[PDB]
Amino acid sequence: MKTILVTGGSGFLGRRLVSHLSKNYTVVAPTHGELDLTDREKIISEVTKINPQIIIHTAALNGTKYLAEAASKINSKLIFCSSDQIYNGNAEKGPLSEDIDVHPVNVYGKHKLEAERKLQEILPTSVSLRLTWMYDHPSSKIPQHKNLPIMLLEAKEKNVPFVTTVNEYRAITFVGEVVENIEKTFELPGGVYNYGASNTSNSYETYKEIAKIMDVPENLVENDTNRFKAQARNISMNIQKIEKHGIHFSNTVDGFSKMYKS
Amino acid sequence: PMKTILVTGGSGFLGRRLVSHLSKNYTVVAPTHGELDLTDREKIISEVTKINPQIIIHTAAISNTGLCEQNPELSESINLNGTKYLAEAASKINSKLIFCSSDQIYNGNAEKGPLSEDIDVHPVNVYGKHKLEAERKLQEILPTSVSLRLTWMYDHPSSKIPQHKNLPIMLLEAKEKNVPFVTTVNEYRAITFVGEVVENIEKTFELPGGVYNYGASNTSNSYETYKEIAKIMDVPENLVENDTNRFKAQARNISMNIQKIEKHGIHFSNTVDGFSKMYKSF
Repeated sequence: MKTILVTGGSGFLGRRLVSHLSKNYTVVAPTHGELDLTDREKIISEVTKINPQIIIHTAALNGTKYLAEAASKINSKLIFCSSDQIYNGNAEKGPLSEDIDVHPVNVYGKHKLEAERKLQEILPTSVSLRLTWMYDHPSSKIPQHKNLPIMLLEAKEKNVPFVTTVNEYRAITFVGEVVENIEKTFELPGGVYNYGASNTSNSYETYKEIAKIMDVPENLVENDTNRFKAQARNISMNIQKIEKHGIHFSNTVDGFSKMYKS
Repeated sequence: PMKTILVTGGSGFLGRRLVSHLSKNYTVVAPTHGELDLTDREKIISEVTKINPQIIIHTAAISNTGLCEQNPELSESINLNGTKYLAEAASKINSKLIFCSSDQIYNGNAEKGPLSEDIDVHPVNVYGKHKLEAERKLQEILPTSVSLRLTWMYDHPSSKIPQHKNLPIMLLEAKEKNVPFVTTVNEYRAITFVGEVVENIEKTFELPGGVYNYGASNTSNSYETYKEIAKIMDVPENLVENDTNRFKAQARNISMNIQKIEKHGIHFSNTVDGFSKMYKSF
């Protein structure tokens, strides 16, 4: 049985991955205390002692550079969780491809892009997955942060409108479609891959459409057109590179009903 | 679907071992101290109610978050209260609660040999008193609850899963540090491999409510036990030290009699065989 190291096993995506990979794998999910990525040599030792054949990096500079080098001495396969936020500085239209030049405008986008770029340097075999904003079922038994469906529920519950805009093109993904597709990335050649649902409509129309399935009034979803006024934020991904390998994600609205009616 | 199980302290020593073992034939819900704060009665009742575990495995231990032996005197108070709250929540949904007790409840007995679960017990320290006092508050509230008196446990010295410094790791390092490990012949204590504890946990689910000794047996004292385990690991004998000053007045006999547990089909190897077994499988 192949052994897999998952960083941040207590986070949203980490616990789901460990609890899913625990079926047919030996999953080692160290804590922040048990594996602290600010210590170069401790990272080397644990990764050297654990000997994971695959490393899933989900936590959020130094931690990545040190963990990447540790994977590099043992010829390990590292899956880094990147973000669609790398595209937030792009002025183009439509689903973006992985070979387009990106210039993130905020801290989050620049740090994910720079962590992935240092990853390609150290260990070209490592795979970068550009993730979206994710969620589980509002009424899921597994803990989750305050994400999309949950915020639309509290717009109806608190009667406070949810503020979005038509100047953002964003896709949201169900965590399971990411959790149930994660094994396929292990065999993918090293590179950067868009990894999530697709979206052809803007966030106002997208969240308006999801508002009917959850039966919240449409008016509790607001279109603030002053946001992204200067340049619209288009982080809609083109996941066709990932589909040539057999990995498929349903689109934002379809993927939502699929899990919601279950 | 399949039966849903709640494990408290899923990041702790016994919690992680259980979650990764039970995630295989069950749906394991392991909230953090954040999502399952055991200091608030009502989130516990609400959270346990919306979760609906058919089985609740209590690891019963402060996450240390919210303390750091910096007010050791509330640990006793909140740790029975958390068990006290979970007992109501399990009782409110007719759930099966598996409580991790301790063999340290026997540390005040002057008898000799393996001790039984019906023994009159008079724990001498806070932890022995706290588990017995937690045991009795659980049985008051939820008679169906199963209390397992656990021992000091361990994983393989060179295991891939992180663990704190338990026996084998302390003996390896007596050799590395050249500093002897200090034990005594005035303590009769059993240690169990954690895997033999996790792979027997499903059998306790159908077990009638009560208190059960749940671990390895031991007929030898701690000096002889750790010497024999040190020889298997190739630590010299002289790195195991005999402090005759410990428990001089009354010897600490917490060796358990696992006769109740074998009658229900649950079997544990004795301390040294169980160590020799797991040391080799690696």
